[PDB]
Amino acid sequence: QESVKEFLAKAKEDFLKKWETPSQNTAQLDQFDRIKTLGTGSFGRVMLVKHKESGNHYAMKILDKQKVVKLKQIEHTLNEKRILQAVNFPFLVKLEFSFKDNSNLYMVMEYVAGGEMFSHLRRIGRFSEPHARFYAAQIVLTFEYLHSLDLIYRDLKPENLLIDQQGYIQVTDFGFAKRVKGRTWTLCGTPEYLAPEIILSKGYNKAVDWWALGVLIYEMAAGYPPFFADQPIQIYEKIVSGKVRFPSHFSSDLKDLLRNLLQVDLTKRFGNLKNGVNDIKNHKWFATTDWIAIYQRKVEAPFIPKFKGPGDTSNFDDYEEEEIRVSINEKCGKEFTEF
Amino acid sequence: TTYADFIASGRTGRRASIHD
Ligand SMILES: Nc1ncnc2c1ncn2[C@@H]1O[C@H](COP(=O)(O)OP(=O)(O)OP(=O)(O)O)[C@@H](O)[C@H]1O
Ligand SMILES: [Mg+2]
Ligand SMILES: [Mg+2]
Repeated sequence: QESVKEFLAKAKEDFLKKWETPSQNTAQLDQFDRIKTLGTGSFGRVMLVKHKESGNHYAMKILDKQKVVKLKQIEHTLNEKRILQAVNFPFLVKLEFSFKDNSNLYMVMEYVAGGEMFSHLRRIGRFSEPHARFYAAQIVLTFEYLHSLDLIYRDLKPENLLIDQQGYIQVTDFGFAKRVKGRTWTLCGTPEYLAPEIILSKGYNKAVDWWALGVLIYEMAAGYPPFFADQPIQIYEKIVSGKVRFPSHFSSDLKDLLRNLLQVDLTKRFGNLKNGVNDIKNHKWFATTDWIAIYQRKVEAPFIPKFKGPGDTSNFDDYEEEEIRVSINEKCGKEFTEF
Repeated sequence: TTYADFIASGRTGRRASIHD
């Protein structure tokens, strides 16, 4: 545990250099051939693209500037890019290029062809505990890294976790990521994964990421979330109650870990106690977990997506396609100066 | 079963984020 605090210390210094002086304007749109939509969102979409000069495939997230401003999401969007360009970790998707034009913002990431954890989980139904643990361990290390940089991730869910060609996780969607040293107050996340203190408008901190990890582990192992209903308000009622029931097949160790992660009381939630992340890493459910081996990506993955080539999108759902329009007039230039 | 109730529910597909 002496290797890791020295690792984190060095990690913080390269992050802070990039945080203080972000990269900008490192490619332009006509360097990419757009192939297929991989997912859509409130402000645009993510497309598979091929970089002409290298022939490499990437995932290009496209955001409409006028719509970002209209829906008051400038700070979250600037956060997303400023943080993603500054971080470096084996289970975080890599931002390779970013740029803007008259109409849009563009973030070009490594293409993670294995698809969303979400798709595989719904298809298989549920993951066995060693399978779930293999993924959970990657998130534990990743939150350890992010939180040490004073970052809060705030949208953990299987839809935002991609499976790479090695079967390892790549975290994407930094849309709500925020660098904060105090509490923060934005109601954001995804309903099933919101901690009680978010719902209750109390102010909250990084402990909400650990609550979300409890939800993720539960959903991975059960095949359904711990709190579900047809409408968010009904989901919120269940979350704040904190009553959780476990599937009969959950091990005793898993149930104990989850009781400690899905703890409504901040005072008592694992990840948020005096021993911090080590309460989690030392829990009996992770006794078989070689944390260094995971970080080094030397553990054999329980599942490897099949890919028929670079550019294969068979592990992704289909989406309706749309022309990408770029105005001949600059939109919202001042708002996105730093992008 | 809990699983059957989930699978018959309205939120078994990709879930969008929220903010306000
Ligand atoms: N680097 C990537 N490689 C492959 N696919 C990706 C990559 N990044 C994103 N995607 C796909 O595009 C989808 C949408 O991306 P993202 O989650 O960043 O958009 P979003 O608009 O913030 O969605 P939301 O906030 O609703 O979760 C992802 O769920 C994933 O399926
Ligand atoms: Mg997302
Ligand atoms: Mg998002």
